[PDB]
Amino acid sequence: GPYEATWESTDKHNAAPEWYRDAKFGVYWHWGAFTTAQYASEWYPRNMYEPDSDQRKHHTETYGPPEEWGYENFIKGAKDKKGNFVQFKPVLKSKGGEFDPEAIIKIVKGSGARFAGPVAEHHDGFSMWDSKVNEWNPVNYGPKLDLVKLWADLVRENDMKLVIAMHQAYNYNGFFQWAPKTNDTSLQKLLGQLPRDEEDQLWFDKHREMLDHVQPDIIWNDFSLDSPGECGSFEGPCAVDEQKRLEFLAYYFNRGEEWGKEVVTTYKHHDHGFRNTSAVDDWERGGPSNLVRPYWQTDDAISASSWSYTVGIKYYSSKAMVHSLLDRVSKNGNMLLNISPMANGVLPEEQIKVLNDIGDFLSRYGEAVYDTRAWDIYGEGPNQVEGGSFTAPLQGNSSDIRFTRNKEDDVLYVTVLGWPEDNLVSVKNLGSNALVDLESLKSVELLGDKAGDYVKVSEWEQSKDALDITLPSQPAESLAYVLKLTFDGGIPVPQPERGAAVFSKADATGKGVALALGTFDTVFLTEAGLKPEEIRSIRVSDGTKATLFSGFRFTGESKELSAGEHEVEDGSVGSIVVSKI
Ligand SMILES: *[C@@H]1O[C@H](CO)[C@@H](O[C@@H]2O[C@H](CO)[C@@H](O[C@@H]3O[C@H](CO)[C@@H](O)[C@H](O[C@H]4O[C@H](CO)[C@@H](O)[C@H](O)[C@@H]4O[C@H]4O[C@H](CO)[C@@H](O)[C@H](O)[C@@H]4O[C@H]4O[C@H](CO)[C@@H](O)[C@H](O)[C@@H]4O)[C@@H]3O)[C@H](O)[C@H]2NC(C)=O)[C@H](O)[C@H]1NC(C)=O
Ligand SMILES: *[C@@H]1O[C@H](CO)[C@@H](O[C@@H]2O[C@H](CO)[C@@H](O[C@@H]3O[C@H](CO)[C@@H](O)[C@H](O[C@H]4O[C@H](CO)[C@@H](O)[C@H](O)[C@@H]4O[C@H]4O[C@H](CO)[C@@H](O)[C@H](O)[C@@H]4O[C@H]4O[C@H](CO)[C@@H](O)[C@H](O)[C@@H]4O)[C@@H]3O)[C@H](O)[C@H]2NC(C)=O)[C@H](O)[C@H]1NC(C)=O
Ligand SMILES: *[C@@H]1O[C@H](CO)[C@@H](O)[C@H](O)[C@H]1NC(C)=O
Ligand SMILES: *[C@@H]1O[C@H](CO)[C@@H](O)[C@H](O)[C@H]1NC(C)=O
Ligand code: NA
Repeated sequence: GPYEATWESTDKHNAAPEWYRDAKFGVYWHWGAFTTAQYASEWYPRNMYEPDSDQRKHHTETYGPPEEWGYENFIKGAKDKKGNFVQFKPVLKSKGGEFDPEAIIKIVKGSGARFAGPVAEHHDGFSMWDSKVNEWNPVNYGPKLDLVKLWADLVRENDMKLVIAMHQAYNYNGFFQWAPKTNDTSLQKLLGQLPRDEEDQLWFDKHREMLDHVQPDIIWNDFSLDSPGECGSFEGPCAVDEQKRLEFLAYYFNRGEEWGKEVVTTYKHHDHGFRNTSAVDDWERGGPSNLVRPYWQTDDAISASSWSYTVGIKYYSSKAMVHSLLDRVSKNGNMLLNISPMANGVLPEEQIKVLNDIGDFLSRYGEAVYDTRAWDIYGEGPNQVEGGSFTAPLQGNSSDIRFTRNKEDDVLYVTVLGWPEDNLVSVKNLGSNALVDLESLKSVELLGDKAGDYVKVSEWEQSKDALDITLPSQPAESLAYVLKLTFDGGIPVPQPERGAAVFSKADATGKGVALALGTFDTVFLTEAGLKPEEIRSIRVSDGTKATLFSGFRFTGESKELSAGEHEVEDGSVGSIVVSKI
């Protein structure tokens, strides 16, 4: 294909294709030999060896000292201290067992997921497809099933895009740092003890083999691609060889061309291993506090404590999952949710209930989520996420709004995260302090009990503070409620209380983009709908200043502008910093 293994070549790949931006919600699952112990977390293979750890204590009490009863015994099978045979060995329901992958995929489809798939290989050295490059796989050992192909075929049967998650970099960058050294070269491959050049080649070879095997639409990657400092006390670069990373990107993007598919690869947003030119940034167990461009995603888990099933595990509420989805989508991201089957392949009913509830929401209110795009302001209200990876899911109430809009940019969806007891929704960013003219607001509708049904909202007034909307009769109960505001000729450009707005015409009219406090480079402004060379005026809010830069990303000649309206020379702006005074 046309891609070469260089940054410059692979940069030209379209990172986030339109189907992926339309999709919004996906589901994957950490299920593998690391689940076998059903203890602590998916890091059990690492921590069972850790000096003085609870996991080591548990392991020693249950199986044996890890120096004798090593991690590989979960894959190959061994008796525990009470004589019970232990092995990762799911058995299909069609064979009399408890593993029903078809039922799990139907549950996932029912949740509203538009992409789905397995962790194909975590940090633990176990490839879960029929692998020639890695003998540590579930066709050779355990269930004698190509689990990744089974999942992939079922995802395609059920008309979802296929995501495959790969975490095989940390395998040799410290995950197994406390495992005994071995001279068994097969066992070295499991435990990440091969020579580093061989491990770097194996990282690529695993990707190549997997992606030719199941042709994924998205390849999700974990950290240690190039994340120095993130691999704890292990002495190493916490990285994959740069050449092998580039070979992966070129190989996958070339296969995408060959297959006639727009493919996606993701990586952890703090990791430096790929570039946000051609790969999508993934925020782990969290997401930004602000609207971020370019398009990004969250991957979060149904449990706070683990990605993989453990005995006694507790789960987030449906409310937290739906409100968090709305938050990410409003901020220009997708949300990929991890679920956690037990070692025997059963999906616990508490998890099924969460997925069912998400699906009830999306099947009713999907118009406000699927196929939408972020507005320029993501939302309003007192309940907000902290921002960053490893932060708490959102749980909001009737005081909170999240915005989305249609592709035609003349419908604004106002999603309220609870039913207002006062029967009032006040939208601050559509009030007159926001300098919003509502002459073009043609209709306000409440989305009803099933998709495509609307209840007319007849009473509203625009105050200084807000567009004050009086609600019709409460529809069937739901985790959030959606107002649909339809405009003649496009949604108005709001003036943030603190922030700015930029325009394509010289007099603060025309195409516009509202900006919060923050830093907005050429990529941001372009994706928001206004190439910076087309900016011809800016309105800076009270208590705010804006600094215009000629450069792409806060370099070059700069000019500071205080509160008020200002004309801007065509082709003079590349990026903008909006700051509180
Ligand atoms: C005190 O404060 C000062 C000022 O803030 C601190 O200085 C900063 O220190 C940084 C860390 O040393 C330094 O960043 C480095 O800059 C060099 C030159 O620009 C850059 O090459 C470095 O990037 C490499 O290393 C990082 C890990 O730090 C990797 O994440 C990265 O991928 C790069 O790895 C490549 O080079 C390595 C050799 O250095 C190879 O081992 C590695 O395999 C990889 O090689 C591949 O890629 C190459 C291209 O990247 C390619 O040529 C090669 O063939 C392979 O394909 C890193 O960014 C800052 O520049 C520096 N800042 C200033 C202003 O001086 C200082 O740390 C503070 N002190 C303390 C104690 O904290
Ligand atoms: C996609 O990946 C790419 C590639 O990795 C990412 O690009 C990187 O983006 C970085 C963040 O923008 C950028 O760093 C910036 O580079 C400029 C140019 O060297 C530098 O001036 C920036 O430093 C300022 O900003 C940082 C915060 O980002 C501050 O910590 C720092 O003290 C500097 O602050 C000053 O400027 C800011 C404006 O940027 C002000 O907000 C701040 O208050 C302060 O203002 C004073 O100085 C101003 C003059 O500079 C003046 O106007 C003002 O009045 C004050 O006197 C920062 O280091 C990287 O260069 C860039 N890398 C590449 C290779 O392009 C990109 O972010 C990724 N995209 C996403 C979405 O993550
Ligand atoms: C592993 O091989 C090295 C190299 O021959 C040798 O020095 C070491 O003793 C071997 N390890 C064990 C446990 O015998
Ligand atoms: C919603 O949450 C906000 C912030 O905690 C709180 O001030 C408000 O009273 C809550 N609304 C209801 C109806 O509980
Ligand atoms: Na690109």
